[PDB]
Amino acid sequence: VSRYVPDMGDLIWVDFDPGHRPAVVLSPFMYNNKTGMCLCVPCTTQSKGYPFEVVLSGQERDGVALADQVKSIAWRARGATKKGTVAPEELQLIKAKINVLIG
Amino acid sequence: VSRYVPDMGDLIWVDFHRPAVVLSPFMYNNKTGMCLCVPCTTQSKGYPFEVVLSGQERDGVALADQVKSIAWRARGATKKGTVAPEELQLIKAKINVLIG
Amino acid sequence: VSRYVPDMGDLIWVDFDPGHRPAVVLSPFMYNNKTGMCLCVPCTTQSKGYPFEVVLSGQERDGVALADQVKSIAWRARGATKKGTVAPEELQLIKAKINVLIG
Amino acid sequence: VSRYVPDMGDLIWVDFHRPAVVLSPFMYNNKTGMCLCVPCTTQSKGYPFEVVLSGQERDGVALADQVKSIAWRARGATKKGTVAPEELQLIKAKINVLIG
Amino acid sequence: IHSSVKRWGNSPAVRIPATLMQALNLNIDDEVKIDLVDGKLIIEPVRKEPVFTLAELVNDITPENLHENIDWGEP
Amino acid sequence: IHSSVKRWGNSPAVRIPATLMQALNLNIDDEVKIDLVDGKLIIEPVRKEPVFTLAELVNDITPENLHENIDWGEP
Repeated sequence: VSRYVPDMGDLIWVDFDPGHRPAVVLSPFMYNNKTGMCLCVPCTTQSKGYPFEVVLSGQERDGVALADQVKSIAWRARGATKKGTVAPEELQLIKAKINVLIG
Repeated sequence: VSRYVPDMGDLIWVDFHRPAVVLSPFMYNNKTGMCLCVPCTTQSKGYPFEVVLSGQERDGVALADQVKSIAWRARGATKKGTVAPEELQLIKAKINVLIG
Repeated sequence: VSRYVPDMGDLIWVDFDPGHRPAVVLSPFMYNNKTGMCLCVPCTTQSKGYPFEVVLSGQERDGVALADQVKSIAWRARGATKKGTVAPEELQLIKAKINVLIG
Repeated sequence: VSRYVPDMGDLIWVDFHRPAVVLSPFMYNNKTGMCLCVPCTTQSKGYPFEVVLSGQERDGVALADQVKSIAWRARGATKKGTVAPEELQLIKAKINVLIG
Repeated sequence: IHSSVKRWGNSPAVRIPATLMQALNLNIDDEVKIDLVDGKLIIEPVRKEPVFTLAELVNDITPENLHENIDWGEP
Repeated sequence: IHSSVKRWGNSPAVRIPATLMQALNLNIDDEVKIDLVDGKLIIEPVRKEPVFTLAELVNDITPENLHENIDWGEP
């Protein structure tokens, strides 16, 4: 059976009943694959210029990652789908902003 | 009115038993009404991300990989203890290896 | 307009009226792209154990490249299609056998 | 019967005007009835793969990148001249840069 | 260790086993530097990254740009 | 020169501009060696390749295994 396992930097659609939230994956494949969990930050088209926002370019829709809302999600149980990947520079900005809070 | 505002290192119970260790700085927690934390559990199982919290009768192990942001101001939070900076550093170091 | 331009090592179908011959590309992208020509060797399912044959593995069909039949083809004028790529080791064997004849 | 068998470096005319310089060794040409060659043309145009063939009245430039295998024995071939090893090396070196 | 250069989309690229990537502290989506010397293509991690302070980010938070906590829902 | 490590199919891989690949004499489908030292992933071309002689190949040609010239047709 072929199944998607997320990589660091992947932009995924996380499901929930109904129904999905876009998110950027922060943890590596090995951890994600072994545990069925992954750390990520949610995305939203509702940009407000909040300082923890990181603009994501060249995606289907214009949007931003909310770096301060780091979340451990059960991607395997919920059933995630890959939508794309963020640029290395965008992932560095997300990680640099998270570092201010829990580094 | 006097109100409790979570500080980094505080062990809190959040309303909705959900014990957690606050990881983010007071300055951020106070301005946003939000905080980043990791859940606590009472039994150690040898999971690599467990960090033992000494001098903690109840829920003495933090699950470092399970970070979450919570709306503590909206939901309500109560302080139940304080975790030593040394232990908080172990939690943060594990998180850094994972994502950083 | 999007058009296929062959790379060294690509396995292509070369057209002819009607109608196509499978071939392994030997020349680089830059030359292929600039000239509309490419050097290649033909493939055949008719293996006979001839010494200039190079076995191509993991392809749709079992077959061999005839290394001694190097041919300059007008791939752009004819209208070539990509079918896959040969393994680095297989391309080295083709090139090593050609070298015996025109090296 | 005496028959012409192309040697490496021979300038030949193949039946079917198709002048070409034979690149493959006599031993191979003789055993297979085939040979690898490059076509000749009479006018130099500054194309990078052109190699000038000295002491060649007709078709004095070889187009090094346009290698082809031909069935000389089946089709028939006639010797029209010989190209110096030095010039044959220039042709082969250009081919090597391209594919080798 | 033997690998290869192949065409990935419009660009040449080289495959590396996950165990090696992991052994070198690199991750998928990491930026790298490729400075070439002598005859060996060189590839290394980047050391410089954007740096922010707690003060600069928190001071820019306002009641108007603050976001509510995302509702992740349930499976 | 800045590049990145990304996931190409099941494997991590790094993109290199064509001009650099060309500047280093490498081509698409070339084998390479990646020997790691200190802190810089190393990648270099292979020097050893299969070697045949004219005699060994031509001597193995027989009337039975000989192939006719391919008919490439016309456009």
